[PDB]
Amino acid sequence: RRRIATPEEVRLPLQHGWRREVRIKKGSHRWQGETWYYGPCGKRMKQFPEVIKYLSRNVVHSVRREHFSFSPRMPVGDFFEERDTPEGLQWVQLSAEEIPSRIQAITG
Amino acid sequence: IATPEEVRLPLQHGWRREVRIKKGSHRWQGETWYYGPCGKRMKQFPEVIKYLSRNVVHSVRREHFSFSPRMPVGDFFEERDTPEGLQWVQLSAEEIPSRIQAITG
DNA sequence: GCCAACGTTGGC
DNA sequence: GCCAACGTTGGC
Repeated sequence: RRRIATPEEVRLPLQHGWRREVRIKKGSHRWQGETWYYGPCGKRMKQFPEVIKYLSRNVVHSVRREHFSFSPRMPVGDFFEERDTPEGLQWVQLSAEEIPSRIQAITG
Repeated sequence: IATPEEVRLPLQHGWRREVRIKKGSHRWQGETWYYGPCGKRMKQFPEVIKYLSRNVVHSVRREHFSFSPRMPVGDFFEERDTPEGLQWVQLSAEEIPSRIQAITG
């Protein structure tokens, strides 16, 4: 077990072909965020053990297990939220200005 | 044909575009992927048509999509074969024109 | 942690 | 229509 990851560490894989997304939607009871990673090959990964397996099956360069966080409250990568309207459910990408209020909204 | 400005329009409405370049049986070739705002990966134009028909009609139309890997919009990746194995790398803005030329042709 | 069985998807 | 590739579930 190690110290908490810094925002600069969580940004590191995004300089080596990875993408990080946070997706916010209304659950059974409340709003909640989930974090996805995309590997450089385009593989979608939704769970930390999946990232561990991927790193083990690929060449070890600068990206390691300590540069990954599945926290939707870490402001790294693209943020999206599922907005319901009479017209229907619509996913919308958040602006840099909007992200802080959403992170606060899903912090207990 | 679509203009770069047209192909950029969905990217202002939560879509993502990627071009992926790899060695085929005979030559280097490119393919285009889109991600919808909901995170759905779409590799074929007819899948985008189906997706648009199933969703609210606003600014984004079929004419805003290009599956041409020669269209310089979105992020570019390339599969390199090395002794350590196949490795995908994201291309820099500097590298992309040379790779588009290499798959034109 | 890994792997078999099985369900789903996408594209020919 | 099929079936390779991908995702899910449950076994030790």
